[PDB]
Amino acid sequence: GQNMRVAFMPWNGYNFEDSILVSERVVQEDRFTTIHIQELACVSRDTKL
Amino acid sequence: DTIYTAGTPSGTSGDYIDDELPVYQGETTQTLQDYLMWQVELTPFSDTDRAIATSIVDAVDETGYLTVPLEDILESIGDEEIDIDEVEAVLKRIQRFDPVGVAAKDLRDCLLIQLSQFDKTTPWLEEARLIISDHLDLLANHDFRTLMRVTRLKEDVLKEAVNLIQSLDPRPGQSIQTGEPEYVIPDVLVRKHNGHWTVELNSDSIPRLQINQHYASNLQDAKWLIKSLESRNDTLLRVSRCIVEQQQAFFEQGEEYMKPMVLADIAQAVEMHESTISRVTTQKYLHSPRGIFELKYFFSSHVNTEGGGEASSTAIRALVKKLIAAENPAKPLSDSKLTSLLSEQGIMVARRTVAKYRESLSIPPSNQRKQ
Amino acid sequence: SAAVKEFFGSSQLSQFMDQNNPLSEITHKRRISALGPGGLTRERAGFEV
Amino acid sequence: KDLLKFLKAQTKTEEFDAIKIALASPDMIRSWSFGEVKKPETINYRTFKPERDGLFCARIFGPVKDYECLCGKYKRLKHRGVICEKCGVEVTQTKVRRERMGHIELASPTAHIWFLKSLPSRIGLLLDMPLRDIERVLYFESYVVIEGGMTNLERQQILTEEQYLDALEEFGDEFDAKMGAEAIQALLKSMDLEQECEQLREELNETNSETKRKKLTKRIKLLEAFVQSGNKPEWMILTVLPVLPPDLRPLVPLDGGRFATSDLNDLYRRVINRNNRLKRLLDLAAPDIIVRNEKRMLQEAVDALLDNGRRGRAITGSNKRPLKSLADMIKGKQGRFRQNLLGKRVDYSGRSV
Amino acid sequence: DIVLNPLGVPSRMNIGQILETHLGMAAKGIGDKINAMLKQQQEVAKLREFIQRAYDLGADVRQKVDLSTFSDEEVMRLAENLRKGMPIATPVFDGAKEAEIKELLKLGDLPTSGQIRLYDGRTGEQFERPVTVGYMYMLKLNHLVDDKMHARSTGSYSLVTQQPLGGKAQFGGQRFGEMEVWALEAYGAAYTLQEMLTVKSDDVNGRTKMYKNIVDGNHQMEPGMPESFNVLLKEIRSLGINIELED
Amino acid sequence: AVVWDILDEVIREHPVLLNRAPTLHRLGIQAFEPVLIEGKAIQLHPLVCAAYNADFDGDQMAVHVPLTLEAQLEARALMMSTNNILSPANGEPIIVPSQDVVLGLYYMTRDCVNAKGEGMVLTGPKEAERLYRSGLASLHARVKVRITEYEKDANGELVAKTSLKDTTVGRAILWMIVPKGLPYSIVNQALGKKAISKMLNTCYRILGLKPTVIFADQIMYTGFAYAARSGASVGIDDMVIPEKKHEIISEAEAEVAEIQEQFQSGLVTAGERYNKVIDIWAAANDRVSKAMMDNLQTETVINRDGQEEKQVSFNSIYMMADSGARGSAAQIRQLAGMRGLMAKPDGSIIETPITANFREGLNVLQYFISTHGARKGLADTALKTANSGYLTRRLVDVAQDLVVTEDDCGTHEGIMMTPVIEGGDVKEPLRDRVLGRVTAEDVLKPGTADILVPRNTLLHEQWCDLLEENSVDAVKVRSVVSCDTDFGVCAHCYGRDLARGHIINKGEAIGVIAAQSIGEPGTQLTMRTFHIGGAASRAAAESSIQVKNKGSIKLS
Amino acid sequence: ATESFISAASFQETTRVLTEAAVAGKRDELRGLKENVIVGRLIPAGTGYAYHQDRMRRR
Amino acid sequence: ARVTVQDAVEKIGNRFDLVLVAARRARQMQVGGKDPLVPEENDKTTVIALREIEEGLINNQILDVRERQEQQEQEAAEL
DNA sequence: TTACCTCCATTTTTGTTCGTTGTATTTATTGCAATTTTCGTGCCAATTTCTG
DNA sequence: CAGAAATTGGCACGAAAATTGCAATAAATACAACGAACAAAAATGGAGGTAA
Ligand SMILES: Nc1ncnc2c1ncn2[C@@H]1O[C@H](COP(=O)(O)OP(=O)(O)OP(=O)(O)O)[C@@H](O)[C@H]1O
Ligand SMILES: Nc1ncnc2c1ncn2[C@@H]1O[C@H](COP(=O)(O)OP(=O)(O)O)[C@@H](O)[C@H]1O
Ligand SMILES: [Mg+2]
Ligand SMILES: [Zn+2]
Ligand SMILES: [Zn+2]
Repeated sequence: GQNMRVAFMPWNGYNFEDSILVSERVVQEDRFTTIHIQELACVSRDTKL
Repeated sequence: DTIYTAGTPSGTSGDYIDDELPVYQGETTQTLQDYLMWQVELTPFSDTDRAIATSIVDAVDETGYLTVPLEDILESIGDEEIDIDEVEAVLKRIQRFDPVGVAAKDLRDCLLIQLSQFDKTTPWLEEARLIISDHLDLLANHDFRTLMRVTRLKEDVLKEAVNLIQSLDPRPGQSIQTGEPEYVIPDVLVRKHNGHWTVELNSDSIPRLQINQHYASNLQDAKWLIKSLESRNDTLLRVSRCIVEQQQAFFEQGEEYMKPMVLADIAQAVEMHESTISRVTTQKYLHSPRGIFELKYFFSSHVNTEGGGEASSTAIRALVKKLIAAENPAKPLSDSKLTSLLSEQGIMVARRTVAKYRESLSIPPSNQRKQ
Repeated sequence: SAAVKEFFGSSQLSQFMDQNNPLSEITHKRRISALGPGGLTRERAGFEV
Repeated sequence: KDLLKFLKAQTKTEEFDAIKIALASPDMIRSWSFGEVKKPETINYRTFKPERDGLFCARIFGPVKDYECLCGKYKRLKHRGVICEKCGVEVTQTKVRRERMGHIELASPTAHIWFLKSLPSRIGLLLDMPLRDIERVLYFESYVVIEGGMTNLERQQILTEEQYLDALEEFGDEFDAKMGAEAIQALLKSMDLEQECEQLREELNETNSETKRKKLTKRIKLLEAFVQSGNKPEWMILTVLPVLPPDLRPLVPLDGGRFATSDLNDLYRRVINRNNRLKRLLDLAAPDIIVRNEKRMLQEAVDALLDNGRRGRAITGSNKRPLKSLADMIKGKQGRFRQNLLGKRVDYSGRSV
Repeated sequence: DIVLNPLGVPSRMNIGQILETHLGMAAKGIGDKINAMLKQQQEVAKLREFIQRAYDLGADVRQKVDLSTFSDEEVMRLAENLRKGMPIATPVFDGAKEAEIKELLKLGDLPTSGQIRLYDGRTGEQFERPVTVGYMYMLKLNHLVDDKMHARSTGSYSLVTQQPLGGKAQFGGQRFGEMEVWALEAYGAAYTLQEMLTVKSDDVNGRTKMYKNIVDGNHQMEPGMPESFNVLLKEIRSLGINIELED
Repeated sequence: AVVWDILDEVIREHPVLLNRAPTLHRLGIQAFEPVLIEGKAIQLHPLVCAAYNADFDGDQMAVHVPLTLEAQLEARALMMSTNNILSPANGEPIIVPSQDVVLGLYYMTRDCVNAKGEGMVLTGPKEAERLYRSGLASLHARVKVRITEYEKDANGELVAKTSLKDTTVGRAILWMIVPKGLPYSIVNQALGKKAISKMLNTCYRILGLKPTVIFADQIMYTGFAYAARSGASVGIDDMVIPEKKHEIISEAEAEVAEIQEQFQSGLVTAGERYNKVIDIWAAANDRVSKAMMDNLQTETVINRDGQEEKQVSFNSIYMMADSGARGSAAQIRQLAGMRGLMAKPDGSIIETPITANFREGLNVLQYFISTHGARKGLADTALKTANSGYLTRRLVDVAQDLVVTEDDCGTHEGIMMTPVIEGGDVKEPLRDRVLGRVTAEDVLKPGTADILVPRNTLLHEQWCDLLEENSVDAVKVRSVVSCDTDFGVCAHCYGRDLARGHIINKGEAIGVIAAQSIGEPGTQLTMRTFHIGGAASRAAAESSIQVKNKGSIKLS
Repeated sequence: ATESFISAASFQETTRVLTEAAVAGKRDELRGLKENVIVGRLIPAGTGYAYHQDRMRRR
Repeated sequence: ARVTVQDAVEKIGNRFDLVLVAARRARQMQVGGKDPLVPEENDKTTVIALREIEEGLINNQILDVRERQEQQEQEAAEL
């Protein structure tokens, strides 16, 4: 994972009941950006026609 | 006995959770008629209009063309106050559903229906409309000269109009087609080694059932099924091997080298009733490096050979194809000339037989092939 | 060949490897399962085990 | 004969206020069926068409395509309600394959395992016999005397093979002893309801006890329940066997254009094969020692079809997995009641975090 | 960077995270010092002296680090790697005591209590009490909302029971089980239940008529009979038992 | 670009149903009005989560759409979230603030000795807010404020009164939220969770539904804002270990040793020794917990005149425990006291206890011993929830048919309701048992034969107060067990509708409601067993009787 | 042991209930909530109450 | 009525009858083209019916009387 | 010694809700007599083609 | 702008080949597929004990 600067305090109910409030600089630096790769196949075969 | 050196994986987990899978039920699909009826329901018709629409959409084929004439539909309605103009109005309303041009009587109607839904700003619309409306066989027969006379138009406008014509859709109902076509698994394989064609049944299609005999009558009856399957596959293998042996030349040099063999030859070679031979070879295929061929494909008629013997109709068809394939565009070969040309290699087929073979191969006559 | 490939490909104890991160692979390889052929079942296990 | 009414009439709703349940007569089962199933095969593999007299035949259960007969002489809506003379197929909607049942003619009578094995045994309680003796008689283990006549024997007396042979060698043809489901059918048919109820009521009123009191009360209550409704005891032994509509038991389509039979189709094929073999043996007039085991096997096949695994070993098709039967389809957590009627999936719905 | 709820610490009894936070801050502090010694070109002597003083800190640790065996290039590359924070190891049942954490906080010139004074970003006003700030190691689990989100208004239905399929891969609907039926019975909403049972799931003509009426701006249903009930009737009849509706 | 405007137009007033599985009671499906947002996650109001048992750590929800007009009107009139404030199993509110809201309202409504601005006089709540916002006075200063409160008149009208109250700045600021009709005494105290719930209950009983709906949102907003302003954090220095802990532990150890030797002496068998050790350790654990709590709940401060005073502490752990925002005593004791006794999944108790806490840290043996409770609490959720699902299925299937089908059957029969006293303290007074039931006979004066309550009278709060005044100890009421209605029950034999307050209506399926009300707590508490961590629930068996009040002793 | 066989076969022990009811030739009047849920009708409770009353007036 | 329906329930007196009456009036205003009795402000046909019921302009008796009068008018046009 | 009551052994039924999910090998033939279907080619009529 | 000729297709002919019901089929030496069976609770039948 990543090291994050964290503070423990209530903030206007945006961390109510196990929610997490995240800064925008976290998004601006691609700290939690992932890459996902997918495979698709096409098969050409023989037919009676 | 080889291993496939490449392949495609299957998308699934190797192991499933131990609970039994639910019984197979199925899943509905949307064909052309389902879509057309869905659009019919959401359209402001009356009740009689809806009945006529149901009758019309019932009679639409896969390509989207109306297979029955309107008299059949009006008769099928079963009422006497309804005229044919109401049927025409309902048909015109239906023809503008999605895809545009469905339920069209013929190609001209479909093209005109598709053309009527454009904008006037289109560069050459009236020219295309006139060409479709009046002079269609001229465009199909590749005249391009008398069409210029009748249309009173120069080269460029006619060419652009034809470009617009070849931009439409002649089979509007095939956009909503089937999901994925089926495929056939071959029964037997013919490979070549030692200059000989080895014949072997498909291992991936023939498993050996586990013998359930431990609780022991029922054991004897179960073995009866085993013996019956043994005899069945033995008969299939023997018939296929004999057929492959007879048609060795074709497997090597391709077409034009078949032999005119009938069920009598197989029956006498394997010492079996010809009805059994007919039964076993039905709807079964063999895989060769040349393709996949039905086991009944190698049986045909014959023609007399001048020097002696017979010639397979398949060989005659292939020879006719190869003769047509290398003719001069200026003067395409005719049927009589083709017969005269083939009557130098011992081939003796009547003009009628040549015409039948040409029609079977779906090749236009000489006058339509001239450049 | 049939028996060997059946065991290696369609057995109960043969699974796809977890590949989220190295820890998943290491943990999956060092696993002990009481289920499978010759073992217990999720319905006949008991409570002391 | 009017398309407006025809289209309207097929979407009408049926009005009701109650549900009635009872037994089914052979006449009722025949009335339900649109045809007779003879052969076990499901689909012909030379033309990929349902076979004649099979589990999917078009002449019995309906067309495989909308407004088309099987051979193809009549093909459009103008020919609705017209039976093709060649193939015998009706020209109508394909969805009628969901609501047309068939029937199978059993060569020998067969008992309904539900009215024999669900405690208390209805057949046993009606006949006042232990379940063990009924199970002996049904599965070809012992003989039962129907009528004593002038012999020392009495009705509902259990005899073995050697005892039956000795009785024949001693007396002759002055008494009737049988075995199998035919004997039970005859015993049920020959009994009376009102006389038995009156006699049992008098016996209960005369004697004083507790165990016999409860047993007689249960027996007279069962007799009264049978009398009040229109049911008759002999209907508990099946003669004609209904066949579910094909569209509710579809074949499993694999790859390559082929199909695999499901559990219900497997059980239907098994019972059909056993019935055909038993009928052929009956026509041939084979020795009885063989027809006995054949009838026992047919009884087992029917019992496995109706409720698999209730008595004896459960029949499995592959991978040592039991085959689902009609009873398993009805009951359980996965049955109709608790999976498709008391809770169902709906449209216009979504989900997210 | 991230603001968490203090109330979630005592009710879950996972105190360790808090400790991690404190120790994490200490680590970061060390890095800052080293970073300050690199922005201004301090000579290698002071750098290595401070790094050795940081490494020797502890109460009888088992690790002996001697930087006199390091060439200046190795020391400089080590400082370059440590400039973002000195990584710290605490074995599972032989970890770091609170006193060592406090000493490490003192070395980096940070308050020992682990709490600083924060300010509000919107009003610039100081929060009334000291707040705990530190560095914690966060992960991103493989439950992405891109996969969960799903909706359906009309699709394909099962062939036998004529009910919508289930699953996002099948483009299916959400199950309405027995307990939801019990809840709707408890409320007393009979029309909602009736339209859940017939016109959304199984009334083959009801679905079509409902869709047509919705398109026409007329909200009204004409319910019929579910197809699953007819399937049940056929399955019961196949057992040799006569069941039917009447009157 | 126009389909978005169309979509905004077609969902203006069109409720949607939100559902979360498992649906344990009728509050698992609720109807809301949509607000279109950008994203891929549903947003839920914080005040309904307690009804859904929903938290934001991966929970998913399903959404359904009503179609017909009757369905939409049912969603708005029956299933809307503003119609479900009171619980159908208790009559107590379920739309209740928790966690951050409770913590904020508790922090703002407290007092401190010699704060900034203590001893000044204010002309109303507005001057209190103006002083607090400018920094001239603290939220805990003790001031004297002129307050105007409105009391309801006998004919249903408000009469105003103005007076100088001694209060704090925070309570004065909070007073602007309370609607007119309530007394000032409700907010003139530190507000926990019970106080907020009782205040909402009073608001519903006095004013109505709509003022309660507005009041709840105002409370939520104020609590969020001031909890954010507080900056209340948690640190490792907050947990305080009492000095006398190990001493107590030492004593307990000795006792065990003694009885252990007594087991080797032949004067006591194995089971007696087991029970004695368990009871000794339970007593020691209770002593340690009480000592820790006593040490934690007091602070020393400087008075304005220079001498020392002692007040309630401002420790963060103490506030989070005392306010009732989140966390229970059984979870706070293990942080700075001792873990105590664990339990195996079969339910038995382990002899060896743990004498360490989470601030000090366990060792290997203590952790291995404590893993048993983790196994127990984890296996409970996985296995013993079927034992309650089956129970609620059977209850629903047995009680489904029962529906209120009449208005009054006319019976005189009933049952006698008396208080439930077990031990020295009253478990259930008479007021709670008879609240909302219909009397079967005329209730007499306690000392004379004079009618106090006419028969067939619904007992709302006023009648309960009248009964409490004269000290009535038993009242006969009508119950469904004796009802003359055929195929159902009548409205009077059932009594009050617990979720609305007034009498029940005809056509209510009370059987399903009762089955759900009985079934839900079992499943809920079974699934909530791992919070304590697998600790043992045992109270030392008392060996004596100790009276608490003057009076006579009677034996039966 | 309820009067109706639909509301009992839906619950538990389908085989025994169906066999007993079929032998007895029972009849179900569709009176409770579950039987009306099965056939997709208005439950005789709450918003669907009054309608049911009207029905019994026509009978 | 956009938030609660307490006033309409108080006027009608029963919560289950309120839904039926409101649905009847709403279906009158939706598929019958009747004019509302109160000035609507971007409202659906359900909230309009609820707000009409709040004012005391609509209930079972009023709807029945209006239906009977309109049927009498249909008879008058018929004869 | 009579009927009546009671305790031991065998059988049958059941065991939470969503979300995820997941099977395949192909299956009887086999010989006739009659039947129906299809092959090569002739013959004449109705287009296209031809120059004049 | 025309009638005489090439050209192609519909109909027809015997005759040879492909297709269908309809009674009639095995069958031996040999173990070897499993699994290894949960916890409670209620009901019914049988062997044993008892009032008389
Ligand atoms: N087997 C189950 N059957 C039904 N509901 C379950 C089951 N397992 C878990 N749940 C649901 O999951 C909920 C648990 O919620 P969640 O996983 O968010 O954590 P939690 O109990 O709130 O605690 P924390 O978030 O503090 O770790 C239970 O309240 C219950 O509703
Ligand atoms: N078996 C279950 N049935 C219903 N809800 C569940 C179940 N298991 C978990 N949940 C709920 O779903 C949410 C997400 O669960 P999920 O992340 O899949 O479980 P985990 O966190 O154990 O991986 C949890 O907060 C929990 O409350
Ligand atoms: Mg959760
Ligand atoms: Zn036909
Ligand atoms: Zn009553």
